[PDB]
Amino acid sequence: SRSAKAGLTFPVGRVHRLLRRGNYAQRIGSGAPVYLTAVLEYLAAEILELAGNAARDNKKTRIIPRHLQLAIRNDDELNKLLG
Amino acid sequence: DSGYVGGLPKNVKEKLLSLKTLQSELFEVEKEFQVEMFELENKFLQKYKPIWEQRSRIISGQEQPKPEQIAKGQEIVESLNETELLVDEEEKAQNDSEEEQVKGIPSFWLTALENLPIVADTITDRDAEVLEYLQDIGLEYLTDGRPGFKLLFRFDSSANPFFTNDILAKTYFYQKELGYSGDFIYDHAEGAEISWKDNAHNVTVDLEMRKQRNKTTKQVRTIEKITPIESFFNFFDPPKIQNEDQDEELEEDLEERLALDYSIGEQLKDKLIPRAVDWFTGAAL
Amino acid sequence: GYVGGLPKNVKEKLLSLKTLQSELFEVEKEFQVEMFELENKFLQKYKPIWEQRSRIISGQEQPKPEQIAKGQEIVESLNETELLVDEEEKAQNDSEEEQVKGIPSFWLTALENLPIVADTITDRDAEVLEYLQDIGLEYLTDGRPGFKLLFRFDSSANPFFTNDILAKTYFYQKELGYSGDFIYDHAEGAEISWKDNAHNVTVDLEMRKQRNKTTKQVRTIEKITPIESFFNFFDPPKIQNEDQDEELEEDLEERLALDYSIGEQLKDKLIPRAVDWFTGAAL
Amino acid sequence: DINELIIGAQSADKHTREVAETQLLQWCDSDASQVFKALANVALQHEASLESRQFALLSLRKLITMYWSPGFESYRSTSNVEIDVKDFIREVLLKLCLNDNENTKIKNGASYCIVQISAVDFPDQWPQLLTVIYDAISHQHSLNAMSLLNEIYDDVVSEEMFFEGGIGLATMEIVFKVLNTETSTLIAKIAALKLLKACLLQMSSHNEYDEASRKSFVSQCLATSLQILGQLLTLNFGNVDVISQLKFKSIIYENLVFIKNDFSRKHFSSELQKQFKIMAIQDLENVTHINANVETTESEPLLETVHDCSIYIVEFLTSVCTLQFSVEEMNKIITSLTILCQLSSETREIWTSDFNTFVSKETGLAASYNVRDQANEFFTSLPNPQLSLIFKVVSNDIEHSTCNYSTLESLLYLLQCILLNDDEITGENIDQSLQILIKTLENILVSQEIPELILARAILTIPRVLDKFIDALPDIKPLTSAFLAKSLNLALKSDKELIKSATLIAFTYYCYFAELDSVLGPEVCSETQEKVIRIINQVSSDAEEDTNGALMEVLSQVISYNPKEPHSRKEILQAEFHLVFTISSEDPANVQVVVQSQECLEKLLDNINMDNYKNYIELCLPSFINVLDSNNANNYRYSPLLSLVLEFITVFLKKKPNDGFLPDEINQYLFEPLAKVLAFSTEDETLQLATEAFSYLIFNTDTRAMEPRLMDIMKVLERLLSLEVSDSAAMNVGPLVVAIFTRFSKEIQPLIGRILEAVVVRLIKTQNISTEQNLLSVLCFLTCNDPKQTVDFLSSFQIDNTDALTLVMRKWIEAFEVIRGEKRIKENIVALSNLFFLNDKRLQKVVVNGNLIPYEGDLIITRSMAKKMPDRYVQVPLYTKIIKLFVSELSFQDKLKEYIDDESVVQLLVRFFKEVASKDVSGFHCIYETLSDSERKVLSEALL
Amino acid sequence: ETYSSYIYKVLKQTHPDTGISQKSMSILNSFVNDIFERIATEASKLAAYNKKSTISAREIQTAVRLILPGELAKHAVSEGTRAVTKYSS
Amino acid sequence: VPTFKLVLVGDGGTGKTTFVKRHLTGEFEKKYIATIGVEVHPLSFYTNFGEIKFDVWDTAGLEKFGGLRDGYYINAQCAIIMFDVTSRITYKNVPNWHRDLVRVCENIPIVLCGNKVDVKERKVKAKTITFHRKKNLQYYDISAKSNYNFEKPFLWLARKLAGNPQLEFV
Ligand SMILES: Nc1nc2c(ncn2[C@@H]2O[C@H](COP(=O)(O)OP(=O)(O)OP(=O)(O)O)[C@@H](O)[C@H]2O)c(=O)[nH]1
Ligand SMILES: [Mg+2]
Repeated sequence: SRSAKAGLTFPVGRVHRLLRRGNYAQRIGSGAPVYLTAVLEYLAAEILELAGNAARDNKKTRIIPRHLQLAIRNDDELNKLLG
Repeated sequence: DSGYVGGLPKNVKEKLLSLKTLQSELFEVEKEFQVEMFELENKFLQKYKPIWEQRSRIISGQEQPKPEQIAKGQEIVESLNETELLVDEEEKAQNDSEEEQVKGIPSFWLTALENLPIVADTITDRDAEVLEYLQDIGLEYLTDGRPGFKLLFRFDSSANPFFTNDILAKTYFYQKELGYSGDFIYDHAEGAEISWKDNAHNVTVDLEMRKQRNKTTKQVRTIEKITPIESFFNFFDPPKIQNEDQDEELEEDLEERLALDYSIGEQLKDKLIPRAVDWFTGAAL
Repeated sequence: GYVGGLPKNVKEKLLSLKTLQSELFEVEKEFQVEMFELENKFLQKYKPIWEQRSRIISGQEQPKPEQIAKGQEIVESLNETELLVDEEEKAQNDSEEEQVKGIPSFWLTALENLPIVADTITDRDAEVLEYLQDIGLEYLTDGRPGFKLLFRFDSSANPFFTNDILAKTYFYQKELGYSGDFIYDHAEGAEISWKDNAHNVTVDLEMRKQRNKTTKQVRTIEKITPIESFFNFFDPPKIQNEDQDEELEEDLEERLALDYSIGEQLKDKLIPRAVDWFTGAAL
Repeated sequence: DINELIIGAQSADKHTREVAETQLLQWCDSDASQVFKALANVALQHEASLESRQFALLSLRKLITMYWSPGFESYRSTSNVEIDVKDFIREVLLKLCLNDNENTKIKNGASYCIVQISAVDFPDQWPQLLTVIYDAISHQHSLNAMSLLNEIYDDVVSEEMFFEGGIGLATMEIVFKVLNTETSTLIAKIAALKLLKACLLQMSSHNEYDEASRKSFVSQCLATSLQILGQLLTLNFGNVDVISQLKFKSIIYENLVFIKNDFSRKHFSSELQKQFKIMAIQDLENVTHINANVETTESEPLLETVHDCSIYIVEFLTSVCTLQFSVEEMNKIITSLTILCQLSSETREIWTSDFNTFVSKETGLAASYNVRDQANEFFTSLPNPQLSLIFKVVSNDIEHSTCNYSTLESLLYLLQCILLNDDEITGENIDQSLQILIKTLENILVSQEIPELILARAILTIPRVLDKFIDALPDIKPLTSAFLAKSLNLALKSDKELIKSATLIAFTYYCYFAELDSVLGPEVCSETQEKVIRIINQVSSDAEEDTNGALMEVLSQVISYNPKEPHSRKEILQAEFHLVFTISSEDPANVQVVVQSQECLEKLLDNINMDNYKNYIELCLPSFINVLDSNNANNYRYSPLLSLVLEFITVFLKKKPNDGFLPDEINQYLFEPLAKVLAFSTEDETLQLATEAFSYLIFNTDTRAMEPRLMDIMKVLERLLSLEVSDSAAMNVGPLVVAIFTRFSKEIQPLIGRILEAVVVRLIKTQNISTEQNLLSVLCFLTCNDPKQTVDFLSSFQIDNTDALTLVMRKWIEAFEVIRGEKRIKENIVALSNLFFLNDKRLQKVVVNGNLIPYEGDLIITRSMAKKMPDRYVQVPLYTKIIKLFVSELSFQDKLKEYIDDESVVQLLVRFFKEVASKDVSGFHCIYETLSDSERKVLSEALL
Repeated sequence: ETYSSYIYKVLKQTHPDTGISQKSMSILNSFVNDIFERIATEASKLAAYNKKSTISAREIQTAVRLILPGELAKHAVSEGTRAVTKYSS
Repeated sequence: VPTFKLVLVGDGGTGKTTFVKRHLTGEFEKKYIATIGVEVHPLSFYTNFGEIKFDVWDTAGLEKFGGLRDGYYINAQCAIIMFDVTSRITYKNVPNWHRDLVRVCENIPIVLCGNKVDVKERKVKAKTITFHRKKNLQYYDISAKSNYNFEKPFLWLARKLAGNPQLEFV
């Protein structure tokens, strides 16, 4: 798949379709979605990492939304990005 | 166990031969069963056709809901969970003149296809451009001629700028004999040659054109290049076999392409159209 | 979401679509009725062949030279040259051949070659199933839909239980399961009337003769403890869901999944294809 | 053990308080039941100090949420709280709440806990609660039980459990029974009426379409409540406990207005409206006569309570004001109101002592709301047939009271409230009454005996009389002129600031209902302006609160009447500017004064002409420079008047640049203080305003006059790029550097290194994106000017003793991946062309690390993960990366050279590649070898 | 919207021991889509400013740099470039 | 010297901590750090008639940090309810804060302060400000940056507590 070719897990196709639905430009570069897919998979990686960190801060393996919130607390730049 | 099989007495061996014969007779009975199921499925397709036709008219906006059907839809909404359809006070203040500015369902079949798991992954944005003009998807069972089912995609020539064909169709064929499990087994498929308005509007190839005062051949010549590309409309024109190339190259071709083609066709015919409304809204997932 | 947010033309059209969908559902119910009629009709044709092969396997009926030969062409075309007769086998006398009437452990071998059900068979189960004479299938017509399975044992010579025929029933839910098929609902089966606990292969036996240390009475004890076996196919999970069975319902759901997989395997492969699975060619 | 915890947790000292709180939470986590029971015991014992008992109940209310039941959103686990202890606490809390022996603080704490427990338990898990409450109310008329039930209604009862649950019918039955019992004490009836208010509040969220089970219940309850209230209003209680009688009347009328407003017209019939109207008028009259008993001073709250009750009675009369009123009941209403709307001796003394409070109340900005406001609401609301009759009544009563100095002020206020109603007062004899009214008002003006406040009210109410009746008065113009002149003369002669401010506000009303210039004539209008500015001068010396805002509004009105230029008078413009400046700078933080000075100042500069621009310059500019110097002494700390000053400095500079350059007077005045502001200041808003002003000044001042201060604009550029200012301030540089390049196009070249050093040092330090392109656009712009001079600085300039090219080329071309915008991007292409065509060996070979070489593995490298697998890059030379970026945007928009030889980004950059191929083949081929095939093609096909 | 399985994969790759609730995936996905939409809107702003009107790698790097804080943005850009390079190879 | 406990109370984020900090040191504070628990800051004012002293209990306005919050109101003699003119939710929170103050200490004098008036973007105005007119508690519009009405709440409270309407600060 294109995601595997890009070295990404998250869907390049869904990113491209979400980009399409906004009609953000008259023609689309194949680099735009792949790049963005990687950016958002990076945000997922960072958020998740802090989320697991918080979960273990809660002495456990299972994350729930409170623990995502404390993950956002643990990293101020996500705090200002997500509010 | 070959040792055991050799160990079986002769008498048990003709017994097993007769049992194999009984299995074969059951195979012919399965063939008749499949014939009867195909005939009755075609009959029920004929039974189905008007309701698909009516919902297609609704999808295209050619027909307007009548308040009995509106009320029946409302009471179905009250069942399970479809409260999205309950009309609010704000919309009742609207007028048909404002609402009918957009006629039909925008990108109904596009979203219905792109909600289908296996098929959606093949639809590029260039393909999706044509699917915007898709307004109907019909099924036809090849009762006449070789057995199979044919998929129909409909368009408006006066609307779409890509091709002059109002209807694009894809065909699947089965072999004359049933499979080992008793289900139908497939034969090579065929697809229609789309009458593209121009090669620029073609979606299944990439072109390059260039002019050279070619010093090598003393030719002031123009060169055009055409290269097939991956696209959903490659679903049509399926591969065919040439014996010498079939043995080496097209063996892997039939191993890969035919499986995906048949799976996509089966998914469409079974999952999609009977629940096209639910696939459109995603409730069929 | 935004489809709802669109003006009321969109809601009314999709309400009409839902009305038409209910109409599709009614027509599809009638389609299911017509099909179930059709599989019942062709199951009436299926049954004679299964009974004939079962009688052949049990030895109550003998083949015919035409059947033998036409099986010969069939085998030659299949390339399964293992079944071919050899002159050494032909040398066997009629007395040697007639020492066994039926095929020894035919159904046992077929189930052993069967992928999952083979795992359930134990040594005592293998011994017992030699007394199995037929596997039959039936459709449930009255009331709620379902299908039934049946097994036949020669209870006269069977030293394990007196049950001449054991039947297993499978069930579907009342309305149309989504995607146009039926989804499972709970199954029921019979109880095996074991001749004794020693021959009860669903139970391991302990024999104790004791003089009670407290009351100083004299007693002889026969003790029972259930064990897994191919006949755990019978005594299926009790009910789909009930207030008192939840703790049981966990294992009931697990065993329901396993038992429906087993029954679907039976219905699709073994009853329609028994000879190849016995010979292992179906592998 | 619990005792020292509750003592320590009360301590002001942070350490003891924090440690006690933490020990308490730890102990409650270990065994919740022990701590809960200990707290309940402390709350129960009378031996403990009441502070300890309050602390126990409040802390227990907190601890319940986290350790009582998982139905709470909070639920701190390990909550061992058995049904045993929960029942003990449920018992103890009722025993505290319902005991009359307990202090109201303990009752309130206990009810506060019962309300929390009810949140998760009320209708299903604690059924004894309502049984005990209803028993106490119904059989003992317990006030505590009614208060507790009222709190329950406030905080935990809900619509579904009110209507479909049992709560509503049971409560309404209990309430009606308590009100119907003659033996029930009056205070119990008051409590039951409050509880009735709560029930009505629940019932109000209803609709005509709803369930009949709700609808019929609502209808029947409203009918019974109206019957009971009508019956209650007939009771009388004599002299005993008049305060409670007033509170009883007050709550009855509050319920009646609630029923009148919040429910359908069918639930409160018109005939019942008439009956309650009669009873309301009679209750108003009665409440007035207790106000004569007020003179006994039997209890101080008596006057307060009389006014509070009358507020609700007048509010009910407002709600039913569409009903017809007979003449005698209008007389009763008017008499009662003249007694009620009378100013107290306290308010009279306050207004006489400090006119600022009078001004604040009169202008409508005072916070207080009282019976005079409700009378304003009543008269403002009357329809025409009622209003025309009430006006005759009040005007007639003014005539007969002219001899009294007690009721005349109230009567004038009542007339004022009548005249603010929007309808037209028309009738058979309003001509005659109106003539008498204007005559008596004129006599109030003439008389010397009149006390201050009657005179002030008359001054304020004549504008209203003229405005309302402007069509009925046949000679409105001379009347208006004479009244205005007389009022102004009195204000000038008077030594009371109160009458002066009253006259100023009345002037505002004349400016409201008439164009003064047309009605007075130009000379009289000019003399009026002179008088008004004189009075403002006299009043302004003692303005406080909203008086500055009011003075600024009246000054705005004065300014709007200034004559046109061919007859404009210099000194009145000077006076207007002096007043706006002085009033504003006297209260610089008052935002309303600042904004109104904004409108006033823009009006003054609206008559601006190039024919009189010098005069305005010389008039304004010294004062603004004084402001700048006075803020300089205060270190330019935020003062929003300084903000407005700077804004109008900018716009003043933008008004008349019709000459190619603004007059050098503006430069001479502004440049030194304005640079003194860009230097020696440290705040975002002040520097933002000062830099836009200074940039606009540079944008239109003469280069020849500005050359002497060119080093100063250098200091501005450097200190604005210096890290003394925030990056927020730094981003503003764009306009100013563009301006200097416009106005020093040729003179800037010798100093560009001083430009370059500041721009680069901020560049490498900043991580703010939008900042660095702005600096990089400049650095692009420098090389578009001359890349040779730019680089000589770049090569010579250093940070951390390393050549700036090693710093700039990498960071600039790294950011060239995010530089965006066609012109800006064109500036880059021109910049790179200037570089590439300079072609010194540095440009040919400096490594700009242009190519990524990703770290291995498809896992996504987090910031933390980058600490052990950082991404890696390839040190390609400058030309390699830049051309890749070039051809890339060409994509988004020597054998080749042989075939090439046979205004917009694409046109702009293609010649560069043509020019490159025309001037450096070897580099072009060298770069070609580093170029990718897809880029090679695009480069080829674009050139072709 | 659903990125559930890919969220699982990223979680294991970053924390093999860790579990995650469906509601947590929904919230994370909401964050993902909101950040996608803001980045894409800024990219469209760029594509509108310049007649080029084509969105590729560049405008996205710009939008990520403008929107994300510096330390998030640097490695987000790093991963974007990594994926683009891996795709292009 | 008469000293009074003043509990400064009000929604989180609204300006309580910087207001006290400026009265204490005179310098504004741009950034937001949520207070946890309470800080007690002893203020002082020099007046005519002598001296006024306050201990200001600056409470955490965030419920996640309002640990044992009502227990701080026990011996309060006066209070300030602070809301923010630019965020209407903080104003709608006002009646609840007032009720919580009353429940613990019934009849102390209360003053209501609308902070951050020094921005053009104010979302609630004096017209909507009506909770005072009913409960009869003083109301002022203040700001901590520009020091508009900077000392009036304390002046009004000191006049009310000392019972001396001629009191004024110097
Ligand atoms: N412009 C302006 N900002 C102000 C003003 N008063 C406070 N601020 C800002 O608002 C914030 C003050 O909130 P804090 O005092 O920290 O918060 P709080 O209201 O005590 O609430 P918690 O800390 O949550 O208990 C700071 O960021 C100040 O810069 C003002 O009058 N004007
Ligand atoms: Mg704070």
